[PDB]
Amino acid sequence: MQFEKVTYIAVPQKYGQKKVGVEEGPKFLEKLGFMNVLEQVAKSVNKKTITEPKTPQELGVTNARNLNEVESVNIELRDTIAKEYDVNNLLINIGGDHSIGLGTIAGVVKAMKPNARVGVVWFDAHPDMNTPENSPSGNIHGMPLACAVGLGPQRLTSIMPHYITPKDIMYVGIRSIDVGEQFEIQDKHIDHFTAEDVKRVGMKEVIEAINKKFVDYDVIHLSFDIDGIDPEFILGTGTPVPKGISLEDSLYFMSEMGKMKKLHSVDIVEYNPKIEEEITGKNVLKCISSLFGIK
Amino acid sequence: QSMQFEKVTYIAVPQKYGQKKVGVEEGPKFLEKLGFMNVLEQVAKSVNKKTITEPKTPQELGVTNARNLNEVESVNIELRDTIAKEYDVNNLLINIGGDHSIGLGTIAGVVKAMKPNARVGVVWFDAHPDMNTPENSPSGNIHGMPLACAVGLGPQRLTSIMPHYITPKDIMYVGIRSIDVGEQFEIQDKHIDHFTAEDVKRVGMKEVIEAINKKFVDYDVIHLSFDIDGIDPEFILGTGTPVPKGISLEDSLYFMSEMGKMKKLHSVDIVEYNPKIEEEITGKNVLKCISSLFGIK
Ligand SMILES: N=C(NO)NCCC[C@H](N)C(=O)O
Ligand SMILES: N=C(NO)NCCC[C@H](N)C(=O)O
Ligand SMILES: [Mn+2]
Ligand SMILES: [Mn+2]
Ligand SMILES: [Mn+2]
Ligand SMILES: [Mn+2]
Repeated sequence: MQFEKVTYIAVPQKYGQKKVGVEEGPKFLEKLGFMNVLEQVAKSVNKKTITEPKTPQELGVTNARNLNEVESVNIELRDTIAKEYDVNNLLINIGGDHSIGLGTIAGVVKAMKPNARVGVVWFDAHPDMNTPENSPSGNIHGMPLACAVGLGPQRLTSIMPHYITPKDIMYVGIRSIDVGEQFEIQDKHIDHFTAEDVKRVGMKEVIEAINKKFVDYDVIHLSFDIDGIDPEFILGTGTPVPKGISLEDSLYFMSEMGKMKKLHSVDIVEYNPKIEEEITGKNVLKCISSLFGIK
Repeated sequence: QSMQFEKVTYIAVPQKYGQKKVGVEEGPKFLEKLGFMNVLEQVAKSVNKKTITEPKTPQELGVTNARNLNEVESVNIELRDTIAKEYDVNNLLINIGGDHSIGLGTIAGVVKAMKPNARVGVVWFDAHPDMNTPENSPSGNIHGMPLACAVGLGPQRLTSIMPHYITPKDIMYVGIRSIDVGEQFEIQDKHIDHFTAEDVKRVGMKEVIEAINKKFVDYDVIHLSFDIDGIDPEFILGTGTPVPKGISLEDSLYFMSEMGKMKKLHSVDIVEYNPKIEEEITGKNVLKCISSLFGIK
């Protein structure tokens, strides 16, 4: 039950937010042995590197910071995924900030027929459903799921071949929610477990709910923001939020997601090794290992 | 910088069975730890990595003329066949070892990838000629035999890995300085082209490169097999058989830079890094050599 190949896309993207270092996520996971983890799962790894923009960061007040760089990266990412996505193998995107989630989901959508049903599990402290009109920061990493459902600037929403819908989303771990996001979650009845919910009901129930929700879907895509995890375990990340998912629960979650036959693509985002390298990187590699059944 | 390809093929070859020390099978893993993939990122947006199966059997540590023959055979066959599929005259293939017994598989693979009438040139950068046979080997370690096997001198199970043999006229040695009785015989009897490390010091690496360019004009492709113990032990400590009075790091970097400019070079082996002997100084100097090959300083 081993794969013929893993497609590994490194996405050195920082322009969805303001802190330097998140673009070196892939390079530092490699340093800590990511390729050796992939070696236990496939003899062939096809690595792709998305071009890193090199322009000066826009660090002032704006409603949509460094839109050119988020657009260019997400388009390249979408088109690379569209070509490499394969229901018999595994695709792993390593970020980079969570603005790349627009590109990853667009790419899965592009790879499938127009009538396909694509499910998204979004493991995160944040719903990432703000727009430039309500964003508290102007940081596009807080907007990708809004763009994916068609709420956002044209330059970004048009990256989607067509929109997913709020019924396609399952949140896991959310706990830092803005006014506009609370409105969307309640108004559109978006399925979710907050971190408190997880603590109360257990991760076994979360997995059962995911299995039931996506039973009639064609594929599932997992987008795993490491800041979903409690900051005791994950320090090297730009927006840590207390009272997160335990590492034990996160490993179980990844292990169970990895057994889902409809899952063929996973994003691992928001590792900033310049904030903290070793404890964080090693816990990230545990999560990835657990996804693959290693540990 | 300098070198851009559509793709690099990277084959990790975790082979220790050509010799007796543990750790040389972890060469690839430790070069990755030190940033090998980031080096490849400067050269291509696509890297196709393959990993050759690591055997897990006990090392054969008694008296024999050809130690762990099953494990060297198995790895070299898989290596040959993987290279045969991925070898490409418009891109680059890099095999990271692992001990030098893998040089039989790498050369066989280049030969298999080409037409049966192709002329394949080999530059062998090494302290050792690696042209012993089981009958004259002082150790029974197959890492000292691959070039003998490639020219058809060796046990059938290894020589038959070659689709056809290369000949001693196809070889250029650089850096050789530790030579056994049987290797000295082959070098002088077959007039094998070489520069010893002392030769290099006397004539300069510029002359070595010119001789390589001139020799391989008649050939279709060149394959470089780079044993890090060619380099002086001041710079390369993490290796199983270090030999003093080696090629300077400066000359080795120049050598790699110039090899990388050769249009006929489409495949390179980097062998004999044993990080369990010494990890950091060695690994970082190995990555400099690889970087220089690609034009990065
Ligand atoms: N770490 C990222 N993605 O999960 N956080 C994004 C949202 C932070 C905050 N809600 C904002 O829009 O500024
Ligand atoms: N370091 C490796 N690859 O060059 N081999 C060295 C062999 C030493 C000696 N000639 C022997 O056959 O045992
Ligand atoms: Mn996120
Ligand atoms: Mn987040
Ligand atoms: Mn050698
Ligand atoms: Mn040697």
